[PDB]
Amino acid sequence: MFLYNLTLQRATGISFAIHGNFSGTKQQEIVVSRGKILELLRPDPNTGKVHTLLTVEVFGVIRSLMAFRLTGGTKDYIVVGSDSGRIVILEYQPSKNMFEKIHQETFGKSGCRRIVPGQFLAVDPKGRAVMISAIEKQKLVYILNRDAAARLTISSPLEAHKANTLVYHVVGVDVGFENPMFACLEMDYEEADNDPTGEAAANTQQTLTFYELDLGLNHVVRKYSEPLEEHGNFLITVPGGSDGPSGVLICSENYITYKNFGDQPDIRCPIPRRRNDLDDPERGMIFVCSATHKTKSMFFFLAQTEQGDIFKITLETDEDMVTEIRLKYFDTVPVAAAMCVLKTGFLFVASEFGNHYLYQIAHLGDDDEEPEFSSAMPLTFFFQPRPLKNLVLVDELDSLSPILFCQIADLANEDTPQLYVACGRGPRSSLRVLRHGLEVSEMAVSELPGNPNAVWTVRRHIEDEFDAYIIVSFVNATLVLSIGETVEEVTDSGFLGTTPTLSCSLLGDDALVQVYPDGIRHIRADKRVNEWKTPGKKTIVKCAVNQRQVVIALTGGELVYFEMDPSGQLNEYTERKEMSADVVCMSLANVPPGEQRSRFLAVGLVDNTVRIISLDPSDCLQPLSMQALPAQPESLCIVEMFLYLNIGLQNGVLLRTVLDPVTGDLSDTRTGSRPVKLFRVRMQGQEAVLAMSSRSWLSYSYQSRFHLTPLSYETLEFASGFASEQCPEGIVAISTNTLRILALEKLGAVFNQVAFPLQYTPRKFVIHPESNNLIIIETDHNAYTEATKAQRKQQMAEEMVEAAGELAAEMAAAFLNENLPESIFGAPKAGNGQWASVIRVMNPIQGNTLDLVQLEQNEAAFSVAVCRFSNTGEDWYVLVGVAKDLILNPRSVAGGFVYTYKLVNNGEKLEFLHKTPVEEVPAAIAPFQGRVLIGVGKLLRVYDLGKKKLLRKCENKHIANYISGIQTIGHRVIVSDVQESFIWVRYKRNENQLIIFADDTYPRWVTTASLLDYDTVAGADKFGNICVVRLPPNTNDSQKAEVIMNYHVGETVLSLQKTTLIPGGSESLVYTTLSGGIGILVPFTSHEDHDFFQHVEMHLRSEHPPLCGRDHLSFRSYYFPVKNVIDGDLCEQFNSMEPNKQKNVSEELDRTPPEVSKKLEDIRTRYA
Amino acid sequence: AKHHPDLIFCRKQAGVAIGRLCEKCDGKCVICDSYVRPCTLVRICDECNYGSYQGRCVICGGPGVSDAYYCKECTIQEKDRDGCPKIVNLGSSKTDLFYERKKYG
Amino acid sequence: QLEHLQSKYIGTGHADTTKWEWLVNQHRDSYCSYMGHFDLLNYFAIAENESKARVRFNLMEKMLQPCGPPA
Amino acid sequence: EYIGEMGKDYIYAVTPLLEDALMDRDLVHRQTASAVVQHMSLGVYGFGCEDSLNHLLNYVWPNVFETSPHVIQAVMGALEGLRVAIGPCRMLQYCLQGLFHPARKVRDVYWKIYNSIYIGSQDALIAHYPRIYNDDKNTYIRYELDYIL
RNA sequence: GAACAGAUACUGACACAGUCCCUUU
RNA sequence: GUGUAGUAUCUGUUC
Ligand SMILES: [Zn+2]
Ligand SMILES: [Zn+2]
Ligand SMILES: [Zn+2]
Repeated sequence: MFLYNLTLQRATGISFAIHGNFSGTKQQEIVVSRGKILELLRPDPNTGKVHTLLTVEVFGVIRSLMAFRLTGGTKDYIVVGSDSGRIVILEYQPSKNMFEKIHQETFGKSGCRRIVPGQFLAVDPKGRAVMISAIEKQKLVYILNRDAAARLTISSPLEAHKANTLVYHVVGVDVGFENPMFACLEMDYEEADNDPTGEAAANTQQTLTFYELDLGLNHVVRKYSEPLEEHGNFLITVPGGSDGPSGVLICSENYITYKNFGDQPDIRCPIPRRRNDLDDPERGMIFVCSATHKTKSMFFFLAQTEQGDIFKITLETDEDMVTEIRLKYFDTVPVAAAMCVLKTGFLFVASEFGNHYLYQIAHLGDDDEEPEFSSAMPLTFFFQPRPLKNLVLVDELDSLSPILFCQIADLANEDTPQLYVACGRGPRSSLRVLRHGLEVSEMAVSELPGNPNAVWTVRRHIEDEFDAYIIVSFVNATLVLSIGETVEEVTDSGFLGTTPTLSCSLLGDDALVQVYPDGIRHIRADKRVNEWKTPGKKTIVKCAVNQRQVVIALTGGELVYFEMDPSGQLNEYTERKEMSADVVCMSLANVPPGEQRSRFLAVGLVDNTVRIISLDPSDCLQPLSMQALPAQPESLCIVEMFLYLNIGLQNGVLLRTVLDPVTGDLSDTRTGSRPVKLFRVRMQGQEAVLAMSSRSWLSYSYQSRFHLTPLSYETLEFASGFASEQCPEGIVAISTNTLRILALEKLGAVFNQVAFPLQYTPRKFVIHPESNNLIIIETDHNAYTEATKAQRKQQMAEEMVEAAGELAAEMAAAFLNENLPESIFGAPKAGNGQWASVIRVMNPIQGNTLDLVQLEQNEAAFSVAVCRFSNTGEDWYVLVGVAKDLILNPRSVAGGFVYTYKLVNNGEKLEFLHKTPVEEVPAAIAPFQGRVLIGVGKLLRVYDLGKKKLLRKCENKHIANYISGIQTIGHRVIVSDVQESFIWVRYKRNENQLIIFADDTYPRWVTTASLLDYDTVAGADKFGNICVVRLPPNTNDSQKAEVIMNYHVGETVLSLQKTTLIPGGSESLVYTTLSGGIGILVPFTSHEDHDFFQHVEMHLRSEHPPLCGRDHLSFRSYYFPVKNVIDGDLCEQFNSMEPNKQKNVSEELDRTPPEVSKKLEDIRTRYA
Repeated sequence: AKHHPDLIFCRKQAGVAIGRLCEKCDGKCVICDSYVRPCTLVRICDECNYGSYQGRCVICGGPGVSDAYYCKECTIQEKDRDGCPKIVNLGSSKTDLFYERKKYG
Repeated sequence: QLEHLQSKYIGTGHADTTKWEWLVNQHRDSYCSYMGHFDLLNYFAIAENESKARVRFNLMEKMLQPCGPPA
Repeated sequence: EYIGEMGKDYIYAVTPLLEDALMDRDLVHRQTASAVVQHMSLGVYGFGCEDSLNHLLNYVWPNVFETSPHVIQAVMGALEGLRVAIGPCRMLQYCLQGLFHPARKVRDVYWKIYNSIYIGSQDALIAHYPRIYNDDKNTYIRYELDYIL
């Protein structure tokens, strides 16, 4: 009854992004903070493909992240303020590739508390002090003075606690080498609670005060007090001193204000508005983010609005005063929460939801044709948006973070359960499909009938970036080509290819070696023929080619050793080896960079025995050690990254062995019933191996990481590589009677995705048994129906015509001539209680719509479920819940309706049948035994199909809150409450009554639920808690339930399902979260493994503390204590630990680190 | 500490100084007065460490020869996340004992 | 006499604490917890078709006088 | 106290002794039993032994109406030790009933217990807070947690 | 059960010889 | 053996 925690995918949601030179060099790098994962990534100007560098889990909630550098240094130090009661300063070591703790100071309790600092982090631009502030009543200031040891030190915190105050935003102000100054949106509320007349919120504005930091007397006191007239949200830093005047900006509703201390009066400027917005005119406009490109020539401030429009604010100021603020229109981008401009024109935009793009500035936009705006123009501003011209898209990042629903099923003709995920929000919503493998790129297809056997590439020079010869050989046909971007058949080859080819390598610079079953052939550019025929009728089996050594193998084990001298002529040793079996595979070690010859050697035999032979002439071709294998080996090879060896056999096993004459570890997984042959491939300019099976497997080594992932294609026999300029990475594979070219643009390590756009945000979808179609419904808040949009546009055009603009108004037709696309320009919509509803049918094989259903303005679709009725025939009916005038923030609804369809033509047509009135909106649809259950508010109705409308038979009123989900099993039914955990309901048959016999004690905000067995319910929580409730086996049919499991993932979970991922696996509990991460729960098999893992976790909890100083046990036991759950992330962190600590823990556990790693990886191999 | 209800801690923001313990207060927890599993270190506010107060026992104010630690129970209860544990009260028992010694020699 | 721990904290109740102050403190703490968490705010962002900034602004100028006017 | 995390197996044998001790016979026995419960709960923290610890609370709770400082301190320490091991929901439910009692001393002791549980682990309390219906004037309902997707 | 006055027990791993941590016109 | 707090249990007189 003990489970194990495992992770499959990593969170992709981006919340913070800070740019700087974290490595100390002149190449900019980006630090991105996930919900609980810290990741470091950098771009590459030459290619543009962004590659992740570091990814470490912090085991906590990060609320802020800033970077700073000392006055004189060249390294950027990362300061992270998390939910804990301590502040941690981080550093990056390129050699160690790990974050190193530097300083740690505690200032209060842990967790997200109102008065505990950690929300707002203020850093002086020069890097002389750091200020951390809380939401209420608490502020702290630190002085980061440096010592003579070229390091940094931290002093005692200062006191700046103001009584009963609220803080909106804190940012530093440049002063220019005098005492640092901090600005914040101070606000008071003492008089609010002292007014019983209900006149507190009104005429109560906020202020902006400056906090001084006197280094002499070492105290902080209030200095200024500047009340405002509007309600700002956040401030903007402005460079001061030499470049520009020191000051801050005041972003507000439809206004931006520049403020400074001294003789600088306040200046306001209206915010420009788009031409004929499709929103509510009374709706306000605010800013979301900004940027600062502090170029030595001049500095400009970027901005972004709610609609997603980028401006360009230029400060036209005098030496001491300011004249006016000039604005400009730049481009339009999807809504983002944090963006940062980089050097060399690189621009990074981190979208709130969906994919993240990296734009490159091609045009600087210096005094564009479109007119600008300024505060010197009296009286609103209008501008016409244009398509993207200044910026061009070069690279994009795939991130299916907003997961709302998950389903696992097999729809195609294959035998692998496909993964369907509905994600996206608004016009960017899409239904992605996740499948294990790698992306396949198709460039050209050539159909050449035959039976190819092998193909090799030989280059005329040792360091050529392009191929020279392609040995297209068949069983009884030979062909050689050459690439010149117009690949044809070469004429001056003269290789004399009649028998099938068995060897094509490069022993020198332009040397070709060919092997045929009647001798040995040597091909050279000059007229040098070192060809010797095999005596008798014996046929050579194979040869061991390498960079400088060639070893041939013959029947009977009479191997002949050949070594190439610098002169060129081959030589033979005076000794021979004899064995009592045959030879099928040979292994030759790679030549060392300096040494001409190696020492390690491996020989495979039919007798399932492999031996190691020393290559020294003293004991050449002699048996050194003995090693046995289960099956007959097929081929052997050695790869680097510090080298690793893999053993191939006749069956689907790939053992992992280190370079050692003695036998190593036995690590094999599923790889059907096909032999495995090793072959070197190209992977991001590294050394890797390739394996063949029923499905091709590709193995790479990224930072010493091994993952045997397959390829998303059909069965393949042989493959090769291809390197060029336009295609730096590519794979050439030969298929049945045809040749294919493959490339891997994206990494595509796991869970490749495909984009199928939708209209609105998906809610739920089901799968038909025989039709095999997805019935997807959508619902959005503050949305406009297409008919309503057309009517409003017609009304606007009529008003424009009636405006009588000299009668001679051509703008009315121009506006209606072209409509802005919703997917590129956003969806401009506004309202308070406007909804939408779309019902669509999609084919899993091809993403094309089938039927379109639209409803009225105040119609909202919530639940959909196909059902059948016993009283009718084989007609499939679809019921969709519909609301009427539903408003979110206040609870007030009028009624709802229930739709009924017919599913004409087995899922490719639908038709409306009838409706029925319900007092409250239905919650969910649960069909069982030809009966459908309807949940109307707190009631529970029983509905059966009628003639003209639904008819009510039985009702129950015992649920004390709103019902937000119903799950039915073959015998009983379970109802999911909104505040209570669960309510067990039994439906009597003889008397037709609904009764309750089981309920929980601890209220839980349950969102989704599932059933694992006949008496086990795997409930979830809105906050993120996961619990399993099982009824006691001695209950009748009060009887309170019990909890047997508790866990806290820290992310909201909205989907639960217990299925099997890989074929031939075991039942696992896979779950997905709104953040984007996907994890599984694995039950243990033996008690020995359980206690070993428990001891490992207990040792690692106190031996390997988290980076941000968060109590891992307390973090996991956030709301409820953890029960019978083992965290797998801490165990998996074993690999990246220091060698000394690994040795210490291995000695403590009386185990070897290889054994610990193998034991840890056994679970992952078994359950993935 | 707990045995004397007349003693009140400083209860102020901690700084960078390290508390110290004397010979007879070697392996005693500062708050709960335990003898098992010292885990973390004790931090004291700046004003409690100045001039003649440098290197003094937190309980009795004797010469500092040992460091001050926290037990695992205090860490689990999160009672170490508070002000400095320095005792500002002079102690009625010590003064009474000193006066009794003075009267009887 | 040992009660200074409960006197140097914000939101601590006492003998004559009525319902209104307790409820308004509870609402303030709930709003602060909403602001602190990331996925708990992402849930609200997905639920209603606004952005993070608008939700944060609504929460910021909803902390002043919640649960209605005092009495 | 000395055993630490290995005391989870030896809880069954001490339950009858604790059952005998918690009875209102003498103050010293009650104080010693409360200390035993606190030490055991602190020791077994993090192992999910709530099933055995829940029964002891039913008899620990009625030991709060006393005027002796020693037993009051012992009971408060026992409750604080049990809070980290059982979860604040049980103590919140126990305190909610007597929080607004018409009397005075019971209100004071319940408010003291509520303050003690509120000071520590305050974050893990919003989910366990109950729902209170509002009047026509003020609003006491948090509709943001009623959102449905 | 409010008090002006006496006697007997129990609890807090409570403390017990510190000589010096001293100080201006 | 001595001192520093708290608590409990038995008595002179009086409501
Ligand atoms: Zn102090
Ligand atoms: Zn001491
Ligand atoms: Zn302690």
